[PDB]
This record gives sequence, structure tokens and C-alpha cells, in this order.
Amino acid sequence: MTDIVYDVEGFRAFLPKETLRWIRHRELERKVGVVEKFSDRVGPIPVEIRRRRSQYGEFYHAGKGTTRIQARVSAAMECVERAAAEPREEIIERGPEGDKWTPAWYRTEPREWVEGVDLTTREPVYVPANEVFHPWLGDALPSHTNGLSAGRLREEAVIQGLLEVVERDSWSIVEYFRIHPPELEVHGELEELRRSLEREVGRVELRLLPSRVEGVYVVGAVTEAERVEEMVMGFGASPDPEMAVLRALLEVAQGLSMARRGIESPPGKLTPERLKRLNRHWFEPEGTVEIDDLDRVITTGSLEKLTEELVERVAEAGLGKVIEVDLTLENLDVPVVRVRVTGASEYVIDEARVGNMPEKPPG
Ligand SMILES: Nc1ncnc2c1ncn2[C@@H]1O[C@H](COP(=O)(O)OP(=O)(O)O)[C@@H](O)[C@H]1O
Ligand SMILES: [Mg+2]
Repeated sequence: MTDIVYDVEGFRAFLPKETLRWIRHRELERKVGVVEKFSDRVGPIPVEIRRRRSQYGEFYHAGKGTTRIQARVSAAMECVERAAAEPREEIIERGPEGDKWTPAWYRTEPREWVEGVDLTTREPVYVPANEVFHPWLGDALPSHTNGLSAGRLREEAVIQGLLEVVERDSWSIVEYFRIHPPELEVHGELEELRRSLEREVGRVELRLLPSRVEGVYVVGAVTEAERVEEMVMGFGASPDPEMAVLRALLEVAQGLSMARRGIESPPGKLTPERLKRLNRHWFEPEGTVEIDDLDRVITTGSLEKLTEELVERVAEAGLGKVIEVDLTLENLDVPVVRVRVTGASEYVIDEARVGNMPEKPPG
């Protein structure tokens, strides 16, 4: 029974100030190849940028938070998870004995595997290296970082990774069927943050996405701006709808920081009004939802219980198996995991990663 002592940007067993002190003492950023740091503030939101070097090249990573401390923790741990996700021959198996997850798109049996755990059955299951590591170049589809998370504890990382998978499943459903999600109406501090971020662009719009996992809410934020590169999207998923809203808004601020520095992530220049027209489903909401009307199904006591309850709800969702792969580096004693949900949609990452899709949009 590990208490959640912090639940602003995510569910944490330590205060961000403690974690930052710990990151600094352990020299994690240096050890993970951080060579440059930048501090931004987008309206009221601190954003942190890291330039990182590895054998794979030079990369920009970002962190953010409601406080400068959390943004600096977020940026550091982002760098750590990416270093952990780099291919590691140590944990690759080639002639594995046991259960295997073989995704639909494999025309031939994959050769490299990593041992994971089925979080429903607690049985071992082998996962292809291309579904664990990044970058991995051998296979039919590109590798990616959906479900990759670091934490102070493995439970922190599991919760974060699983919520991310649900988040992208919801977003993938909206894009695949071109669903027009309802506008989400907020009050108090969240409304003030939205207004404050809106002062940076033209408009900041909130949406409640259809979630396929009960007890988990997914929120999208979309911007309208006079500059097209400043029309970004942010997403959040949490059992706490307030956290989901916060996460989406923080992602927008992060997006704006990146665009203003000309940093990108995956032909001629679009106009703001045409971008709107191509994305009518986002800009023409179907209905309205009040945040206070949303039930708190999963209330947050201990980290262990929260993990268990989240896993249960995803296992019930008709989205296949919930698999965890340990990516903790031996030298850096930092818990990192890759969470894969075998039939969750990753359409927004790759058109071929459809997952379990119904014939009709979920009404
Ligand atoms: N307070 C914290 N303690 C430990 N790890 C954290 C903390 N905040 C963020 N992280 C980790 O840092 C990385 C980036 O986090 P963040 O930017 O908050 O959200 P996201 O996971 O949506 O990118 C993730 O691996 C996350 O789990
Ligand atoms: Mg991550």
C-alpha cells in the first residue's frame, strides 16, 4: 500500500521537488546524454526542452508541468525513458519458449522477442522487439513510443503507459470514424488556464473523446491560431477528468513551445482556415458535456490499487491483452516500462495499427 501523495499531472508516490533532487543526485540527465537545456513559458505554463545525444543521433525531447519543478522532472524522465527504449541485446530472446503475441501485420514470424507479463493472467508472454524498442528498423511497421513510460516506481510507469494507450485508442477512434466529439465545459482553475492559453493563440477548444475503457476519461484540446504551425492538439487520459483536462492543456503548451522553436514530430503550406476545414470533426462538436456531470468511478487511494483497477478496466474493454515489458536499465535504477494493449487502436501513429475496430462508430 503505497500512497499517492501527488495527483496533479499524474499519479505519483513522491513530490516533484523530491524527484528533481533525486534526478540531480543520480546525474540521470548527463548519464542519458542530455547536452543542452532550454526553459520556455507558454502563457502560465513552464515548458522544458532537452537536446539529447545517443548512438542513434541527436534528438529534441520536451517536458512540461504546472510548476517549473514538474516541467524539469518531466523533461528529465522523458530523456530517461527514451534511453531505456533503445534496443538492448541483453533482454532479446531468439528461440523463446512460451506464449507469443504476433500482431496481424507480420507476414512471417518475427525473430527477436522480449519477455513481458500478461497483467490479467500474470503469465509470461513474448512480445516482438519492434513492439518494445525504439528505434527498431527491421520489420513491417515502424517502431514507436506509445505506452512507454518512466516513474519512481514501476506502478507509476504502468499507470502512465496504460493511460497513454487508452488516450491514443480514443484519439484513433475519433480519427478513423471522423467522430465529432462533444465540447467539454470546465470551471474555476481549469477554465482560467484554458483562457490563459487562449490568450497565446486565437482559440483553445476542449473535447470529451469517446473512451472505450470504463472509469477512464479522455480529453482533447485543439487550437485555432492565425499562424498554422500554432494550430496544435493536446490530449490527456485519467480516471480523474480534471487531470485529463490538465494533461491536454499542458500538451498544447508543449506543442506551442515546439512550434515556436521550429521543432517537429511526424505537402505545401496550409492556411489556418483550410486546416479547420480538413479537421471539421474537431471544430464542429456534437453536443456539450459539463465536467461536474462526470462520475469519479475510480477514486485514487494507493498506487497498487489504482494500477490493478486500471488494468482490470482495460482487460474488460474488448481491446485484447494488457502486456507490460520491463525496460529498467541496470545502471540507472529508474523504473521504465513498455505497456502494450494488443487490440487497442494506434491508427493515429500508423494507419496499419487499426486494432480491434467495430463496424459502426460507438454511439
Ligand atoms: N513527477 C514525476 N515522477 C516520475 N516520473 C515522471 C514525473 N512526471 C513525469 N514523469 C515521467 O516523465 C515522462 C514525461 O511525462 P509527462 O510530460 O508528464 O507526460 P507524458 O507521459 O504524457 O509525456 C513520462 O515517462 C512520465 O511517466
Ligand atoms: Mg512516455
